[PDB]
Amino acid sequence: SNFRVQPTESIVRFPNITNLCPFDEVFNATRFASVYAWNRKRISNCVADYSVLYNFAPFFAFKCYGVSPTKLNDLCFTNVYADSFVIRGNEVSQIAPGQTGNIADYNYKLPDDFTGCVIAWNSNKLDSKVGGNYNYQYRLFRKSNLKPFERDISTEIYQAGNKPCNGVAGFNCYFPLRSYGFRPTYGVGHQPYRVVVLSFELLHAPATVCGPKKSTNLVKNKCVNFNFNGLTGTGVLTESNKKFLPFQQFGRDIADTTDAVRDPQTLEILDITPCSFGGV
Amino acid sequence: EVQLVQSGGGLVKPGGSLRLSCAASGFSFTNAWMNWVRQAPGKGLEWVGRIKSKADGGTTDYAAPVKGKFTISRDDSKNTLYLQMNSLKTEDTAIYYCTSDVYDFSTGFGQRDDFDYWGQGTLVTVSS
Amino acid sequence: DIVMTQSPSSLSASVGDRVTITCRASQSISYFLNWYQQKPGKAPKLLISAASSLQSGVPSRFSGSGSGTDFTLTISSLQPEDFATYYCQQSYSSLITFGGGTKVEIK
Repeated sequence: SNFRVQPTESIVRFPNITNLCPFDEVFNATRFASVYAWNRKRISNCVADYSVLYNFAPFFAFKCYGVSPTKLNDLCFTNVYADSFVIRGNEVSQIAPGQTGNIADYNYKLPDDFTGCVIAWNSNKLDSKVGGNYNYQYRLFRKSNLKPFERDISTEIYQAGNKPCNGVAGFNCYFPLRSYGFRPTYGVGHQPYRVVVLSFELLHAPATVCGPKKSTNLVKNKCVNFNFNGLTGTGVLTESNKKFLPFQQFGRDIADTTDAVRDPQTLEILDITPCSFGGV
Repeated sequence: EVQLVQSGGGLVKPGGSLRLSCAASGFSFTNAWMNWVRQAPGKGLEWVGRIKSKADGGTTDYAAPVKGKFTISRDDSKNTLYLQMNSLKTEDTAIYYCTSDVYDFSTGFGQRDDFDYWGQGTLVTVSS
Repeated sequence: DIVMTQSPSSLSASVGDRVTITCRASQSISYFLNWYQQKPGKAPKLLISAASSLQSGVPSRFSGSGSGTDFTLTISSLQPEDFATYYCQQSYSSLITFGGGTKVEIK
């Protein structure tokens, strides 16, 4: 067999951040934007506690692409983008990477490389009128499909055929937007659903959002498990002589393996050396 | 500037008919719902009816006391809204306002059933 | 139709005072409630939309809150130009009904 050294301690180094991310105002909002003009909010420089997310209704969908919900408290993303809107029931399947349809093409398109989470919950008791909730509209006609995360709020009359419209609707000249008719008596596939899309991006720049993972003391010259801003690994941390430029955070080897890391708190450089190992 | 000039108000005998007009300017009349609201002398506001935009089907809703007597019409050509009332009684006297339900297509948070802009109001009196 | 009641209907206060107007609906109307201000001899003006959103051009001293069957309009610091009649209007149903009307006067 092959002998290896086993770790003795586990250390976590997270940024010294106290503020709590404003997920309550994103989720417990009085109104949600229309799908064609979905509301985008930037979340950064705060501690993101997702353990409270489930505290807003019995989630109908919590599909996470690239990560898992149970692990969301152990990661350190860089920027969070929260896009909130309202759609219908059967249309909720269109909010996913590599999808097609009315919402995917003309309202909200998710890139194929999407990494994040999608939340949808039924909101028939909030966004339905017995006479019809006409506050929510979706685009029905466009020249071409949308680029990922592109918002189209134009309301110009759509010209389909060769006949000019001159700004007057009618045959061959349809109004681009069509309004939802949410009612309390509609079917589940037609009832309103509130959708919040979180778009994480990892690595690169220093992480500004992090989970509620406590940071322990930093120990060097020992074979330990380490977790630097979501970067997990095993090895021995040692002082570095590297000319790490101020912006540079971590260094890579020939095999693109993290070999030097900048401590998120002390802003000091640490070389990572794999624990002694070999064959017998 | 958004303006809603009204005309056609006046006095009428019981059982008569008048044709109120409300000409809109300064905004896209096509995309805005138009509602009629009346205020009895010394009383609170009462809702008369509503006509939706042509892009939403143009269905017309009326209050219970005025369902079978009033008729709300619109013409996008001259950006004008019309309220036709017939078979009046002594209880229909009030100051009638024409109101709009402009929808903000840009921001996204645009209400559709809020009286954003109001006309100056015209006085309609029913007497012998 | 939905029965809609205001409370109170004769409240008065002086300048630099806090005023709260309560508006109760006969059934759950979610957030479809609007607050209007009518000065004597003038057309009404929209103040609060969706029962929690300030309208553009309205001073920040007007605030809306509540949901379900209870709504409240709060004026933090009353002003000489804030004496008027306030109406709460529901849009949950197709038959829109206004409130009873609250008159805010001076002492």
